[PDB]
Amino acid sequence: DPAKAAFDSLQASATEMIGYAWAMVVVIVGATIGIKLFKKFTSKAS
Amino acid sequence: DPAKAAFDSLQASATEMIGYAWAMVVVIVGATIGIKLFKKFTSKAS
Amino acid sequence: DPAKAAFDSLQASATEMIGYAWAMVVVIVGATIGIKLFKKFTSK
Amino acid sequence: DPAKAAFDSLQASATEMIGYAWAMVVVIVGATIGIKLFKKFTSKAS
Amino acid sequence: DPAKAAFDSLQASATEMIGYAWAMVVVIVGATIGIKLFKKFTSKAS
Amino acid sequence: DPAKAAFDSLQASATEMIGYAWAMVVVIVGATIGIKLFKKFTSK
Amino acid sequence: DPAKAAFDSLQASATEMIGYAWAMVVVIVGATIGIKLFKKFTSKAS
Amino acid sequence: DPAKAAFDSLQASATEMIGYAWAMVVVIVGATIGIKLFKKFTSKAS
Amino acid sequence: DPAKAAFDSLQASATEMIGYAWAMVVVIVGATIGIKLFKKFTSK
Amino acid sequence: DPAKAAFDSLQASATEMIGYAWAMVVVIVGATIGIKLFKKFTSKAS
Amino acid sequence: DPAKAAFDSLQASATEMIGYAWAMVVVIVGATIGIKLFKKFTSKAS
Amino acid sequence: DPAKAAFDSLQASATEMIGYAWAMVVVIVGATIGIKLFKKFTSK
Amino acid sequence: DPAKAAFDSLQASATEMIGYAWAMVVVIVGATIGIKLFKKFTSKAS
Amino acid sequence: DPAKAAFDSLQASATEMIGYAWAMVVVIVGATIGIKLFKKFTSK
Amino acid sequence: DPAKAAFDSLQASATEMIGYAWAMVVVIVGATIGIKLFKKFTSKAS
Repeated sequence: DPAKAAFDSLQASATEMIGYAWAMVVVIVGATIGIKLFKKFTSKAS
Repeated sequence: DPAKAAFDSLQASATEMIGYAWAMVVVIVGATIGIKLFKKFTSKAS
Repeated sequence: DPAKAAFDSLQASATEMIGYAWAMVVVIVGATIGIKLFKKFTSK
Repeated sequence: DPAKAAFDSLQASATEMIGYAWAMVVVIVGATIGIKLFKKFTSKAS
Repeated sequence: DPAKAAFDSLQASATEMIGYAWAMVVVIVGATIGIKLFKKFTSKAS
Repeated sequence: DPAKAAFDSLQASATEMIGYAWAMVVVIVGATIGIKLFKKFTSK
Repeated sequence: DPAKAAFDSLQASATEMIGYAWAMVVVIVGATIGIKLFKKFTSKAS
Repeated sequence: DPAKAAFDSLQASATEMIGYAWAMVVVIVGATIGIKLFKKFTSKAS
Repeated sequence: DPAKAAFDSLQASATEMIGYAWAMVVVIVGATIGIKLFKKFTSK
Repeated sequence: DPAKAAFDSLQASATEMIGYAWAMVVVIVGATIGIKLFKKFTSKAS
Repeated sequence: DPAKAAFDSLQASATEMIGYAWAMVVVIVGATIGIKLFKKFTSKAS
Repeated sequence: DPAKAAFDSLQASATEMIGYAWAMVVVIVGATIGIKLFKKFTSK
Repeated sequence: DPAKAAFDSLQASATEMIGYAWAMVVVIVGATIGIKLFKKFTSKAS
Repeated sequence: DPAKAAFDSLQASATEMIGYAWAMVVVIVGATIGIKLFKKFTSK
Repeated sequence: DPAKAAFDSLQASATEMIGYAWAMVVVIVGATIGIKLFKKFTSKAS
């Protein structure tokens, strides 16, 4: 079944890409939450 | 009937391919709706 | 049903995330109420 | 009428999917409203 | 006229199919505009 | 008219939802006005 | 002119649909403005 | 020239159709930009 | 120009709507200024 | 060059449309800024 | 070579057309990014 | 470069608009600071 | 390899366009940040 | 992996930008806290 | 086998082209996600 092998390869590659993607989100989401909290607390203090 | 035999083989093959395709959809849609929900909830709870 | 299986997975995942969120909100709301008390005690 | 049976099957499947979908919305909308009210009341109190 | 007969049959068949198609549209559009209105009103009243 | 039937259904559904909403807003506005009174009575 | 009659029919149908649509907007826009004003006045009062 | 005659007829027919099409555009675009402006101004004045 | 005719219609319609809006804003702004005065007269 | 004349005509028409469009923007943008300033000043006064 | 001659003519013609097309792009893109910037800055300065 | 010419035009246009905007903001900020002073002088 | 030269040309052109684009962003982003800070400080002062 | 190389470049770039941002926020927050102190010292 | 030889050449050529194409993607996607992140972070830190 030429098809089975090919479909299998594509799924493998896709899984790898999702891995790299999860990494990037954490870096950006981290930064954004960081900046927000600093600004919020500072304003409440004075 | 040389045609019955042929038509049956092609349907069998098609069914196999739809199986492989459903698998790939659940990997990709999973990822997409996992990045979306992360981005939403983090912001709403911070 | 190849769809039932998928829909069930995504609900499971969602439930897990709401749990982590209910945690984060209690840490941040704590802080905010704590800045607001101390400032009050200090300024008439 | 080959067509009638086929159209009927597709509608059946569609109805089922809408069912699964309504379930998911309730879980997410519940959470979102919950977090909002907590934050609102807390701020008004002090 | 062997052609009149044929053209009439194909129009009849077409009319039947548009009936089945209108049905499916009202099920799907219903669902979509029911999820949208839920999401809007809940947020505006909370 | 296969469209008239459909448009009528969606209006009916909308009317039902606005009813449920007018309920929820009176429960929440009640709470908010009740926190604001008690805090006032307490702090000059 | 087969075309003229057909173009005429399509415009007629379109006009009818716009009518049904204007009705729906009024019901939703009414509700939204209603909820907004109630919330605004209540907050200003106390 | 049997061709001049033919080409002239087809251009005449085309011109007629563009007339009917311009009419339909002004009915539909009208409606769309009437629902948009209603939704905008009502919200901005309330 | 089948476009000039159309563009003119849409401007006419827009002008009408701005008129209705300038009305609604004076009714709502009135109310808001009226709640703010009465509350003041009542609380130091 | 049949093409040159045709390209020229299309540009001419396009320029005219941009003219009509600039007019409409001024009417709408005027209104929006107007309503905003009235609301802002009123709130600051009392 | 009767073919060299022909291929050369068609390239010449193509070059002419890309000139007319670049012109049209600068008129339309100009307008679009002029309406966008107007709408942005006016709102941010009012 | 048929693109260089175009990009240059759009930057020129943008610069002109920022100029008109820096004007409008000084007229509006003036007004806002002027309402806030007068109200203060009037109410303890 | 006719292809290699062609792919190379396209990349060269693309790089140039990105250059022109970075310039425009700086002019607009500069302005926007400027207007924001002025408004913010003024409000905090009085 | 022609994708690994690309994903790595974009993360590197992102890290650089977050650095520049943490700078800008400390300059602006400084200013805001400095306007709020001086105004207070001046008005009861 | 005169066909083996031919099929092998065409695969070789294809592989070369996918190399050139991957290169172009990393230049363009780079630029796009560099303009986006600039616009986001500047606004959130000002």
